[PDB]
Amino acid sequence: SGRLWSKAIFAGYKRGLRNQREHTALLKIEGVYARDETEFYLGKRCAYVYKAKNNTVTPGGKPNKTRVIWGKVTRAHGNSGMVRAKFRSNLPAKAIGHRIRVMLYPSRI
Amino acid sequence: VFRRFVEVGRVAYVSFGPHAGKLVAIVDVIDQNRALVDGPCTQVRRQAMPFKCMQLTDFILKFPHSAHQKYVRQAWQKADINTKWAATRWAKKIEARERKAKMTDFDRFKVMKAKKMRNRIIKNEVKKLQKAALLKASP
Amino acid sequence: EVQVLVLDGRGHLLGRLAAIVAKQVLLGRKVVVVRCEGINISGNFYRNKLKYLAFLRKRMNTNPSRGPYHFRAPSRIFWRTVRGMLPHKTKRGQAALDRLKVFDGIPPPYDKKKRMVVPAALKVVRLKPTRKFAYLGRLAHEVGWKYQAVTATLEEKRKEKAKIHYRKKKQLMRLRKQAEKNVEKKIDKYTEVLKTHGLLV
Amino acid sequence: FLKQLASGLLLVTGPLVLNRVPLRRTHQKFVIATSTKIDISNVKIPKHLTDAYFKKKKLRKPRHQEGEIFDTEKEKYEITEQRKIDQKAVDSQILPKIKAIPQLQGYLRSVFALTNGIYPHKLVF
Amino acid sequence: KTVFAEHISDECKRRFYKNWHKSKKKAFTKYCKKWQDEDGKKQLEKDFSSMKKYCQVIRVIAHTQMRLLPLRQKKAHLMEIQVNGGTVAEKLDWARERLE
Amino acid sequence: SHRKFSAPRHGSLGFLPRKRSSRHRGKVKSFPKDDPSKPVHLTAFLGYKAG
RNA sequence: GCUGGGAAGGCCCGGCGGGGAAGGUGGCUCGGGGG
RNA sequence: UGGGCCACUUUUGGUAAGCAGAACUGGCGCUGCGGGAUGAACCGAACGCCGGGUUAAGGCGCCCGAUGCCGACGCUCAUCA
RNA sequence: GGUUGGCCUCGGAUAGCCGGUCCCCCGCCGGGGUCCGGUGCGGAGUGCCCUUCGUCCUGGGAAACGGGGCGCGGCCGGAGAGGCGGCCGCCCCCUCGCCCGUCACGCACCGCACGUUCGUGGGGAACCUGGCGCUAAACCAUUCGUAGACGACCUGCUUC
Ligand SMILES: [Mg+2]
Ligand SMILES: [Mg+2]
Ligand SMILES: [Mg+2]
Ligand SMILES: [Mg+2]
Ligand SMILES: [Mg+2]
Ligand SMILES: [Mg+2]
Ligand SMILES: [Mg+2]
Ligand SMILES: [Mg+2]
Ligand SMILES: [Mg+2]
Ligand SMILES: [Mg+2]
Ligand SMILES: [Mg+2]
Repeated sequence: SGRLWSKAIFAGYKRGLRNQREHTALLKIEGVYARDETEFYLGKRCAYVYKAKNNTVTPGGKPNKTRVIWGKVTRAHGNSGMVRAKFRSNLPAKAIGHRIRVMLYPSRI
Repeated sequence: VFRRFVEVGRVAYVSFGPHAGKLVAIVDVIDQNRALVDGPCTQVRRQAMPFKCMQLTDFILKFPHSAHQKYVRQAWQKADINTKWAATRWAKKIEARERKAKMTDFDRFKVMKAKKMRNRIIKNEVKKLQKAALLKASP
Repeated sequence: EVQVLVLDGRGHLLGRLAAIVAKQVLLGRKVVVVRCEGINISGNFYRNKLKYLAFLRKRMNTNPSRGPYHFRAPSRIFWRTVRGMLPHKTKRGQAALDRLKVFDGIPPPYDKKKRMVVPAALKVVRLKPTRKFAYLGRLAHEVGWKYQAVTATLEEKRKEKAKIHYRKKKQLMRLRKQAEKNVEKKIDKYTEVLKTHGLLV
Repeated sequence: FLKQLASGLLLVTGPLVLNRVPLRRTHQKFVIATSTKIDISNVKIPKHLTDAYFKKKKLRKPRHQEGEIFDTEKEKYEITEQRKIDQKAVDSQILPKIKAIPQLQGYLRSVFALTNGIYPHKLVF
Repeated sequence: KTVFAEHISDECKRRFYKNWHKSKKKAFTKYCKKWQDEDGKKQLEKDFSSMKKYCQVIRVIAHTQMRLLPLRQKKAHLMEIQVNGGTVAEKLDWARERLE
Repeated sequence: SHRKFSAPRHGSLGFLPRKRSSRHRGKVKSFPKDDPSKPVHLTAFLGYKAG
């Protein structure tokens, strides 16, 4: 009946210039462009939802081609509204520039 | 072309910084970048303030430069800057932004319903006016 | 965002607009830049023309047909500037470069759309008013671009239709205000709700 | 929202006649508390509305061990007549207070959603 | 937009074939039928009007007459010859008169 | 080191590549610039080199 | 908590005063204006 | 092992040298890592396999992590900046 | 495999802008000059539009010169990449859909994820069901010699 999640972009991995720590990812939440605004989203569950070829079991539904890698926002990155996120498996590099959903689930408001 | 000038007595609106949202009076001018400023009736004690954070209003008070805060306050209250400011379209635009930002979820719902009905009646009258304007027949 | 971001190149600085655009297309956004002949470059026209002529001199001595390709249209000049800010030799950079479309003038898909503006790249705010600048359209025309005249005529014809559309828009807005005065007794109930909550002062 | 239960789960009923939510449990970590409230003092929540009351009841394979004949019977959860009684008992004194404040029932009928321009960190709930 | 005339000669039609010997010579047989029916005639009039309104330069497709030459080749040579000197309306009327 | 005596280059680089023409007819590639003042006329023709 | 037992500052038309001026108020003079 | 080489500083021959020869300490050789785009020696720091936090030197338009600060004050127009 | 409402458009200035309005000129609309407003842009992209629980009794308002047809037919505009819009005529439906209320009901699946859209998505083979339509070339082989290392290229081959 409605979107119920914030739109985020998988910008890349936490990195130096020549080293890459793939275990954590940097996300760009839409409409969040200052560090002081990221406090709302800390600890919120985030999901990388993608499609594949083979059907997989869906909780509370028929099997379909939707898969998900779960995660959560850990802290703020930089001054411009970036956030860091840890997913249960490191995000694939093909998702860079694609959609991550920030779920509002563990709310504190 | 210019209508508002930095001058002694000119009332300015602080747009950002520690005193954002408040009115002040320019008491003196220093070094082209700052000004001795003072809001005695708006809770801004006398202090330096850059011109970059000021937005000049249309009010000008009458007091000599670097007069004491007492005389700045007397001019402010005699001119009733607080009431005159609140009656401007500038202040009412500021107030509307504030009460829109603090709108709750229920208030957003009621605004959605009121605007839904308001737009439907207006655009119905617009279509009615369009047909009346289209009913022209004269060579 | 998810939609196509259409930008008007007029009054924008070449490298400041290109830096914003390059970051946007790396973040998975489709970006269209129109009217690339209105883009400005800081510095007087002569020293910017010298910069392009030095670019023209760079060519492969052995086989210039292999060497650097010097694109003369302002849209292709801007496109090459964005490519200089992208990692175009990787698959990620090539995908980002494919999300960018550049045009001279405003072609029919986008001449009927609203066009955004990037203030952090506008000449009016980024450049001191006493400094000099060059037009990308004039610079391109004098290094080989052949379509300055035809794009000028097509832009004038487009602006005539846009003026007609704007006059109808004003007429509809005037009729909107007249209607809003007519239905006033039955609108003030919902108007006061809007005024209370900060919409419609 | 009505009360917190002994397990910390919230007991809620957005009245069943408004949005089809019965007397139900929910976790406070997974709800958003808005700033709009109805005075539900001097209402009487029945005493037996506890965690044991709301805990799921099910029973599979007591005497069945090897699965060759399907145990797909009883699967449909059935609303108890007692649950219908408690639903009417609470709704009979929650609804008259919802109707008291204008267009609150319509607010409870609608669902919450995110529009492409609105952002939760900027919203006041 | 390109508009071809009715009654295109055989030597011109050979240009459209790599093997005129084996072909059924079907080139432009359905196009020439729109010079006679009413719907096709209206479409041709629209194409000429659109050329008047939106085109800046027009050309005529002309072919040589192989049969008058002493050469072995019978396949004619087609080329576009630009029409200069006037308005687009004037050069379209001039070219329309010269068809066939 | 420099070549001992100057000599002009053999051939013209303006006619490269020296490949077989992709066409047999020979195409115009540039018609005379059109002016509306003149009467309507044709700008080209096709002939055959008899001898 | 300390400090110059902070420095400034606010209110008490601060009151009896004294002195100094200028980025000179009023007035006065001159030169330009609005009924 | 008994071919060394480099840097700050002192220092001899030489016009000088990425030259030749000394003193002192450190390094490279034997050494990976962050930075200097790149680089035996410079700057930071030395290393078991990892998670979290924080830094150094260095940076924070885009490539490319980080200023998308309503940063402060000036200086500067270059037709080889 | 992505995605999870739309914005259908003045030109522009920046030591200035925007809107509205009476007189003059240009074939009943635009351009000027007065005059009146607004300008930290409120005729505001910090904006606007749409807004999804569904139905049943049931009142009041909005409307009622209204709303919906992958229903027909005609016309108009758009060429810069028109791939898009708009206006009529006929026919059939409901007086419903929009706001505030009355009234109860729907699996209320017993706290839990990938839910919610674009979407009747793109692509490729195959099957059935109806209607309207079409019956061709390219290459080799042969020939030419305006061509040529070989490929390639220029040509001819039951009609007047
Ligand atoms: Mg010489
Ligand atoms: Mg040495
Ligand atoms: Mg060794
Ligand atoms: Mg050692
Ligand atoms: Mg080391
Ligand atoms: Mg390194
Ligand atoms: Mg270097
Ligand atoms: Mg670590
Ligand atoms: Mg760097
Ligand atoms: Mg970055
Ligand atoms: Mg120099």
